[PDB]
Amino acid sequence: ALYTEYLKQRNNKKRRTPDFNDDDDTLFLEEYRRKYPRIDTSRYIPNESSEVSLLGIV
Amino acid sequence: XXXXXXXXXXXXXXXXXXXXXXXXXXESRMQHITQGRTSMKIQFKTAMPPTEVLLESIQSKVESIEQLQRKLQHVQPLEQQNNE
Amino acid sequence: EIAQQASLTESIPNLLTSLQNEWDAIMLENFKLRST
Amino acid sequence: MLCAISGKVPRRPVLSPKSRTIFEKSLLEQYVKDTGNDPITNEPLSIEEIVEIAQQASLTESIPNLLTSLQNEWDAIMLENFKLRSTLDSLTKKLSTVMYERDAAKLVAAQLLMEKNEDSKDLPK
Amino acid sequence: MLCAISGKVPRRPVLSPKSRTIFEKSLLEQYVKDTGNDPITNEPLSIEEIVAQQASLTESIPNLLTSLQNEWDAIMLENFKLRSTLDSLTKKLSTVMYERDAAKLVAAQLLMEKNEDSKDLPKS
Amino acid sequence: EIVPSAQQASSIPNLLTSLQNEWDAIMLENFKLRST
Repeated sequence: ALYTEYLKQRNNKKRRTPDFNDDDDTLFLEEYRRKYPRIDTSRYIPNESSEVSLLGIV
Repeated sequence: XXXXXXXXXXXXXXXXXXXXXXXXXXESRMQHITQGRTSMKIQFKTAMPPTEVLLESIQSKVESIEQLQRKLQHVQPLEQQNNE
Repeated sequence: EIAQQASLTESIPNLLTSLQNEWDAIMLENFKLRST
Repeated sequence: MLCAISGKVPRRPVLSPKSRTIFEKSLLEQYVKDTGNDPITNEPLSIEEIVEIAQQASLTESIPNLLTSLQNEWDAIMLENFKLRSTLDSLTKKLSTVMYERDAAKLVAAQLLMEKNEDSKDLPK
Repeated sequence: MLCAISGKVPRRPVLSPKSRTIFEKSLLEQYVKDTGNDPITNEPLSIEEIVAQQASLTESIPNLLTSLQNEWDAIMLENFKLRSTLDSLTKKLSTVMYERDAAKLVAAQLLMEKNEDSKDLPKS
Repeated sequence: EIVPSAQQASSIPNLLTSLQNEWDAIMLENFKLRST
C-alpha cells in the first residue's frame, strides 16, 4: 500500500524544533534533547578515538 | 535488630517521597531549557568540530568507499548479462 | 559455523531519517520487483 | 525471570558462580571486559567462570503505527533514564548537607559541655 | 582476507566444510595431499569437500537493527551505575539521618542541663 | 537458591525483536521472488 500510493509513513518531527518557556509538554521535549545530545557527544567520542582507522579498514 | 529495621523502613519512606517529587514535575522549566542551551552550545560546537575534523578525513574516504560501491553495481549488472 | 561498517559522522537520524529510508527502499523495490 | 543488570527477560542467561545471580550473556561480558569483577558482590570473576543456564512471544495486536510506537518507547526510556539520574545527584547533594550539620552539631556540643563543666565548678563552691 | 595457514592474502580462497575457515587453495591442497585432514581442527577433509539475488556492501536494515541493540545494551549498563550508586548513598543517608536523630536528643538535653545549671547556680 | 531480582526493578527490547522477525520474512520473500 505504501509503494502503490507512493507515500512513506511520517516519523517524529518533534525533537528538532521545540520551544523554550513552553509547558509540561515542552519540559519533556527539552529533557529529551539533553539526554540525546549527551548520547550524541558520547557517540562522537568513540568514533573520533579510532577515527580514520576504522573507516580505512572497511 | 530493631534499630536496623526502623532505619530500613524510614529509608523506604524517604525513597517513596523522592519518587513522588520526581513524578509530579515530569520557573523550574526555564532552568532546564537554559541548561540545554549550555549543552546545545557546548556539545554541538564539539559535534561540529568532531564532524568537520572527521568530514575532512572521512568525506575523502566516503568518496573512496562510495565510488567503490558503484563498481559492484556495474560488476553485478555485467555478471548477469554474461551468465544469461 | 565459519566485518566493519563505519557509522557516519552525523550518526535522531537513526530513529527518523535512516530507518525511514530503509523501509522506503524495501517497499518501493519489492513493488517494482513484483512489476518486473 | 529478570537479569539483574538491565531489567530485561534474558534470552541467553548465564549465572555467576562467585555470587548466585543470573545475568544476560551480553551484559555480563561487557562488565568483565571493563573490569574482571561481579557487578553485585565485586568478587574476582572471569568469563570462563560463567555457566550458561519461558520464552513467550509478544503479539502486539492487529505497521506505520508500530514505527511511532518504537519512537515513543525510545522517547520514554530516554526520560526514564534521565529522571533517575538527576534524583541520584540530588539525594547525594542533600546527603552532603546532612554531613555538614552532623559535624557542625558535634562541635556545638563541645561548647555546651564546657558551659556545663563551668557550672559544676561554680555549684561546688 | 587472510589465509589461516600462511598468513598471506590468498589469491584463490576456498572454504572447507568441516572447520569453517578461508584457506588459500594452493596451500590447503598441499595440506590435503600430505594427509586427508583440515589443518585447524584435524578433522577429515578431501579436495572435493573444499569449495541470483544481488547484494550491496555491509553499511550503517539488519546492520541498523544490531546498532540499536548496542544502544540499549549500553544504556542498560548506564542504569546499573546509578542503581548501584543510589544503594550506597541511601544506605549512608539512612545511617547519617539515624545518627542525626540519635544525637539531636542529646543536644536537647545539654541545652536543658547547661541552662538548668545556670538557672540553679544564679538563684543561689 | 532463591529468586535474583536485586537492584533491577520488575516495553522496548521485544519491539526490536519483532522488527527482526518481520524482516526475516522480507528476506525470505525477496529470495523466492528473485529466483522466479
